[PDB]
Amino acid sequence: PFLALSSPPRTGLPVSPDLSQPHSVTLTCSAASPYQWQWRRNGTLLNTHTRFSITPSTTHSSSLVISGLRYSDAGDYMCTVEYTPVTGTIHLELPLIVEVDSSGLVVREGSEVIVLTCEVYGYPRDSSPPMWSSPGRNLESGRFNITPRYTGTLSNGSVSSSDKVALSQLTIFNITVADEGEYKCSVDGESASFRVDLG
Ligand SMILES: *[C@@H]1O[C@H](CO[C@@H]2O[C@@H](C)[C@@H](O)[C@@H](O)[C@@H]2O)[C@@H](O[C@@H]2O[C@H](CO)[C@@H](O[C@@H]3O[C@H](CO[C@H]4O[C@H](CO)[C@@H](O)[C@H](O)[C@@H]4O)[C@@H](O)[C@H](O[C@H]4O[C@H](CO)[C@@H](O)[C@H](O)[C@@H]4O)[C@@H]3O)[C@H](O)[C@H]2NC(C)=O)[C@H](O)[C@H]1NC(C)=O
Ligand SMILES: *[C@@H]1O[C@H](CO)[C@@H](O)[C@H](O)[C@H]1NC(C)=O
Repeated sequence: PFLALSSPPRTGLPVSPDLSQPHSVTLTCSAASPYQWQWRRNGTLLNTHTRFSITPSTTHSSSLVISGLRYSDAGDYMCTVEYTPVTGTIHLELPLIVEVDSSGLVVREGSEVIVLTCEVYGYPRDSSPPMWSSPGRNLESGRFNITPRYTGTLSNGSVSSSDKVALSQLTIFNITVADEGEYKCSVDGESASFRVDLG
């Protein structure tokens, strides 16, 4: 009887865990019909892990659960079924997403200010500190204040989209039309922007 896989679908597209619950991911491979399963990461056999747990079904399907997900866990995870063996490949990629949020116009001691917060979620890498930039604009001027937000090491874990971590804050003082434009925060090789517009 020919052995085939009904899941996961045959694809080379990247696969990412849902960032609302990014601490764990379950990868399941199932046979088309009613087995022994082997799991590999880049062709290397995965018991000894304690964050990679493999559980068979009550044998037509096998599931690999990765707990304590961190950015370094990204790789090609393959499930091989046998009674020619059939192998399915999951290209598990772990994104880092930057988000720049604005407080809007805020009055501080009679002066209007705007506070932009650089937030991240997903799987931080701790490879590049947050950096603020703005085209045609010197952010080292007196009208701007940059306040880093010192957080714990995030590269060993994950950050849920429901609980975003603020990394830095840029405050613009005495808002005028000349302050309009894009403000970008770049973290860990990723970036996000917010456009200040008084219109
Ligand atoms: C096992 O093999 C894995 C695959 O290896 C690749 O394929 C083989 C055939 C070889 O050619 C090998 O050289 C290839 O790398 C391998 O996993 C791969 O690791 C690389 C490097 O870590 C990953 O590249 C990075 O991926 C992340 C994640 O992308 C997602 O998130 C971003 C947003 O954050 C989205 O935009 C994407 O669409 C994805 O949703 C990227 O963020 C990252 O980009 C940043 O870094 C690069 C390089 O520094 C910069 O140029 C960019 O501008 C960004 O700053 C990289 O693209 C690759 O995704 C990953 N492939 C997988 C998991 O399939 C793994 O390392 C090998 N070893 C082990 C032990 O697993
Ligand atoms: C904003 O305007 C107030 C009032 O004129 C002034 O006291 C304050 O120093 C100004 N802020 C900056 C950053 O120049």
